[PDB]
Formats: sequence, C-alpha cells, structure tokens
Amino acid sequence: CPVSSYNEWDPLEEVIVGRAENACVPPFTIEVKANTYEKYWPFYQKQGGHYFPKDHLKKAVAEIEEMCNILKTEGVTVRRPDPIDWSLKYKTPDFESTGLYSAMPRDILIVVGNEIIEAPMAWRSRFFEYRAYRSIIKDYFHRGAKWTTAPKPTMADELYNQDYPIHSVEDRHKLAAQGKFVTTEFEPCFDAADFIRAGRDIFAQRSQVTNYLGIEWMRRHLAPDYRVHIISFKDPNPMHIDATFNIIGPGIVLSNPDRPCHQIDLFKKAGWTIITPPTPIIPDDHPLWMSSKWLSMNVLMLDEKRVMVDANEVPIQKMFEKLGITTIKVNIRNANSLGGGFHCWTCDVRRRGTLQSYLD
Amino acid sequence: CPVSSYNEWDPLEEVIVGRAENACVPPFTIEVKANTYEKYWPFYQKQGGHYFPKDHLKKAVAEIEEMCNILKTEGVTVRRPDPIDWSLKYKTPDFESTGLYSAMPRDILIVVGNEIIEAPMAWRSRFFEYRAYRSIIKDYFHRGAKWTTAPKPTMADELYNQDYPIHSVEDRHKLAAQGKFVTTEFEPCFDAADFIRAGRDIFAQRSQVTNYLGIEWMRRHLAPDYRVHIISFKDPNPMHIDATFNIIGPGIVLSNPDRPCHQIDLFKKAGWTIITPPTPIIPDDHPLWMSSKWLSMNVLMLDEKRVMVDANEVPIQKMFEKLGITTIKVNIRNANSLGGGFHCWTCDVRRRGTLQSYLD
Ligand SMILES: NCCC[C@H](N)C(=O)O
Ligand SMILES: NCCC[C@H](N)C(=O)O
Repeated sequence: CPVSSYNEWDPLEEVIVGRAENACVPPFTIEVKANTYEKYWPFYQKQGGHYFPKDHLKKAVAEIEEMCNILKTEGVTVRRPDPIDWSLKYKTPDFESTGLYSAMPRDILIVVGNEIIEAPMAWRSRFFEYRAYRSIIKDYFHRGAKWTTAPKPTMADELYNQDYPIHSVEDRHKLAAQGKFVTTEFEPCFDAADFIRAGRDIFAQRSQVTNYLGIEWMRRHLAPDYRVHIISFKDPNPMHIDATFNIIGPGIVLSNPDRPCHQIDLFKKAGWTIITPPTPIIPDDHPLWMSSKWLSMNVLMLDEKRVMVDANEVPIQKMFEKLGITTIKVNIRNANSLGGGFHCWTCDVRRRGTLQSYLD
Repeated sequence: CPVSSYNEWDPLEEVIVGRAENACVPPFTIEVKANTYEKYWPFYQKQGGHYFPKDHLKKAVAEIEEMCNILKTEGVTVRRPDPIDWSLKYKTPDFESTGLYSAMPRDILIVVGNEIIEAPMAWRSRFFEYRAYRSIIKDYFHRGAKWTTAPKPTMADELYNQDYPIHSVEDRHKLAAQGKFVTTEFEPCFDAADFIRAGRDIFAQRSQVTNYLGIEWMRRHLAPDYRVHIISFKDPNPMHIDATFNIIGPGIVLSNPDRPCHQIDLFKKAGWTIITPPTPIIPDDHPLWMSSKWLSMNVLMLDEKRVMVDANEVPIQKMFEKLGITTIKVNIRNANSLGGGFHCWTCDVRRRGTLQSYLD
C-alpha cells in the first residue's frame, strides 16, 4: 500500500518531486495568454516552442537536487518522473502543440486515499504531460494502488473562450464573479492543484483551468466518501489554489491577503484558524514566468510541526517559528521561475495517518 | 438516470448504434497483422490508410439505417456517434497513425450499472476513437450518469511483442496457452468487448487486445460490487468475447463450438444452459476483413424472448425459434465486413432491470 494520503499535513513518507529538465515555453495560445503578465508577453511571443533559458534551467536543476537531498535527510522517500524532451510537437485530431514540462507533479496528480488520480489538464501544451509519470504510477499500481485518469478533453476551440478580455481589462473580475473564465463548460477539464485536501473534505476552485464540469466529475467520482466543496476568492486570474488557500494542519489554513475567500465564514464557524502570511520579499527583477510572487506561501508540510519553506523568505520563516513550527529552509529561487514552490514541485504519495473529518 | 444496464438481456430501452461512414483500413502494423487472415494481407498492404471500398460502405450504411428503423419500431431509443473523418493522421509522442471507424460501440464503451466506461483500446489506429462518442457521453453525464475513462496507454513499441509469430504458425495456441499474445504487459490495455456482463459477475478474456493488467484494472476499479472473472477458450487469435461466449439470458449462454471454454465446468456446476449454435452459412466469397464467420451468434437481445438476428442465417433462426425466442430478422451482410454483428454494432445504454446474481 505505497499510496495513502488523506491531507496535506500528516507525517510525510513518500513524495514525487518534479524535474526542470527540458522545460519548454508553451505556444502563446489564448489559455496561456490568460495566465501571462503583460511584462512577459514578448518572452512568450519569441520563445514559444523553445526551451526555457538553459542557464536558468541548470540552476533550477541544482536547487531541486538539493531539495531532494534534504527530503531524504528528513526521512522521505523521493521518486522522480522520467526525463523527457518537451519540445516534441504532437498532433491530435483537434489541435497541434509542443509540450511544457513535468516540473509540477501537483498540477497533474492528486492522491485521495489509496487512489492516484491523473487530472485531464486544460492547456494544450500539457495534454501529454502524464507520460513522464507512468513509470512511477504503474509501479504503485502493481503494488496495490488504485489508479484513475479523469476524462481527457479534446481541447478543441470550443473549450476556450476565444474572445476573453485577456489583453488587460480587469473586468475579468466581473466574469470571474460570474464563474466565467477562459475555459468554457464544453467538456470536463481541471488541474489537480485547484483541489486541496482536508481528509473527508476537499476544496476546489473554479479557475482558468478548472471548470464546473471538471469539479462535478470529481465530486461525483469521489462521493459518498469525500465531499468536494467549491470556494472562490478575489482573483482576476485564478489557476491552482495552493498559493491562495494552503491548508497546513487540522483546522489551520494560510490565506493569501491579496486573495480573500468569499466563503471565509464557513471556516470561521468551523473554528478554523486563518493565518495571513506576510508579503513575499522576492525581488521584482527576478523572472516569474508562470506565477505571482506568492509562491512564498506555497509551503509543503513534512508534518504538523515541520514545514519546508523558502530560505530567502525570512518574514514567513519567523511567522512559522512563532507558531512552534520548525522551518526547514531550502533555496528554490530559480525553480520558482517555472511556476511553483514546494507544494507545486511535489506530490505527497504516502503520509502516515487516517481518514478524518476536520470541519466537524 | 438515462444510463442503467446490468446485463445483456433485460428489456432494452436505449442503445447507441455505430456508423460505417468514413471507415479507414488501419495501417498494417504488428497488432493489425495479428488479427488479419492471410487471405486479406494484400488488401491491407495496399489499402492501409485509405477508406474501405466506398461502394461497400454505402451498402453497410443502408443496412444499419434499416436496423435503426427496426429498433425504433421495437420501442428502442437510438443514439448515433458523430460523423468523423477517420483518415486524419495524428501523432502522439510515441507513434503516428490514421484512424479506423466508430462502427463498433461495443469495442470501446461498456455500461456497468449507471456508469459508462470508455475502454483504453490496444490498437494505434483506435487511439482517438472515443472522440466520436463524447457528444452522447457528455449528455448522459449532464443527466446524472457516471463517466469513467480507463487509463489511456502510450502504445509505445514496448506494448507490442514485435516478434510475435503472426506470419502463420499456430503455436500462437502455445503462447495462447501461456496467456501470451501480441500485446505485452507493459501497461494496461483492453477493448470493452472482451468483457460480457451477467449482473454482479462480468467475465473477461485475455486476448490479443486485452492484457492481464487491463483486466486487473477493471477488477480493481469495479470491486467490491462486481466480480470480474477471467475465462479462456481454444482460440489462436482472440479479440472480443461476444462471438465466442455470448450470454443471452439468466443462465443461458451461446458457446461457439470452435472455441470451447476451458472453464465450462464452472458454468455447468452453476446450472447454466450452454447452447452451441449451428454453423454460419455466410458465403466464403463475401469479405470479412476484420473477423471470422462467427458473427452469426453475435446476436443482440431486445429482451429475454426477443433476439435481433441475421436474416440470412436461417439455421440459427430456427434454433432460437425452437427455444421460444422471437426472431427479429435484419440483414447486415455488408456491415459484417467491418467486423461485427448486432452486439458489436451497439451498446446498450439502458435496460429495464436490477442488479442480480445468476451464478448463485
Ligand atoms: N502552482 C501554483 C501557482 C499559484 C497561482 N497561479 C499564483 O500565481 O499565485
Ligand atoms: N467484434 C467481435 C469479433 C469476434 C472475433 N474477433 C471473431 O473473429 O469471431
């Protein structure tokens, strides 16, 4: 029973850590543009289809190897996806594209109990991302784990709102209020990272890459054992929930101050502790091609009292320290450029613990 | 609850009927050759990648339209997959290929209860076959049905036994005895048609296209409600179980005389009636590019006492008649060339009845 994880904090025993090797800038299509800050449009317009700066990828490779060494020191078993050239151009009857990377296991795999679920994805450059993880998954399957792949979309034009006000407009907030984004409700789609686990309750967010059909598929597939709840936040470009509402312990959650939750009272009434982390201190001159500066709260909990946190983000380190949580500081400044922090770069396969309810 | 079918005989209410339109001869790769009679090798060697003879496809289209008219007359609701050009060449990071058709819903979709399952397939030319059925499936999903897609294989060389004694050898029987075929155990794969339902018990056959990993995935995915049993027969080229062991009623099964079951005693001890149909009378000059002459026993039961059977196969018609089963004769002689009879050309979506056990 190699696979067994019901939440984000029980004592970690096995984890899959991503790879930065051969990452490629995704073609600048509608869904990618919806996620990109105006500042990087030229980079994407010129680099689409080529490898991310190799000098930079080399630094990220180094940081993640060290992170892996630390995990092993901390008693965690580490597995890595297979190396793959993401520049290969593929063609389905609906579209053609080059790949992205297998840097973020959290984006595609989610473990609910003894079951590993491969998300369908919503980006065309991530259609074949599951190929890097099949060697690991088949091993767990041979060893008794359940394996599920949610329905893979066609990703035909109908899935994308071709006339989304990407170009800048902020009334994206308005559509966002209407539960309307760059992805339509044409067919199910989602990134596993829009779901965050708390035992019998999983919280999901309708985002640029996760539609209501995708959430309904998960809800229906996991009921009656698990309840999937939908929550929303003040965010004009949501993609993944772990740099917005990161659950760090039974009844403790880190809530991004810039992205308040519309349903925060559900949690206050449950007697949950909502901690708002201090601001990130990452330099504005450092490239973050795929995300915001909020990767600082994208921590990974080794256990309730041990958190893997960025070495450079001292303010948040002190925050955990005043709470009695031992900080294990690792530097992943360059890996951050690919789009994620510790929680994004990993997928907890096995955590010592049982299925419980924390919402009462 | 549009979807609800636990077996092959309860009163039929809704069915998906395949399309012959734009069917293409599949590229002559190892797995295709393993299924092709020496007699048609030249046809495949010359026609690979092109449409099957259009004059012939036109006759099949006619026969299936009539079959659909009859089903509507018999009170059955008919749904059809979307028309698609199967000649489009696609490319995954593992291989490149042209498609086949969406003529056989039974090959790719199987209904277990309120859940529709899309098989992964094992042939490269059938990788994207699910695209023709997504419009129908999403409708059922919106209407409350469960939807599952088994893990889609990579279909890389490792899945095929490159040195299979296809060329003719018959010791295929020997490997067949060893549970060894053209598909390895590299990753899960299967055609839904290798499974045949009897309520709480589903029987599966390890075949050229269905491996043990594929069967184990199904067994594990459906337990504990359903028990998936593996059975074998004397067959040097198994692909699909419905022209070998077609279950026609609670405890009644048609067993192909040329393909005896190694576990027939399991059924005799259960008090099941094993009927061996008389030989097919289809002319040897008629082309059957994808199967044997045994399509005659590939009947579809409208209910326990009503069977849709081929108009030309009088011997088997008399057989059902002596058993008190009303024969609804339809001619599908040209549709047979594509590879299947009534059971292959349909997928029972809803049958009036409940989940029961028939093995005691
Ligand atoms: N993998 C998590 C990324 C979180 C979010 N897209 C952000 O920019 O904060
Ligand atoms: N779709 C059922 C085909 C059955 C088998 N391959 C045969 O040739 O009899």
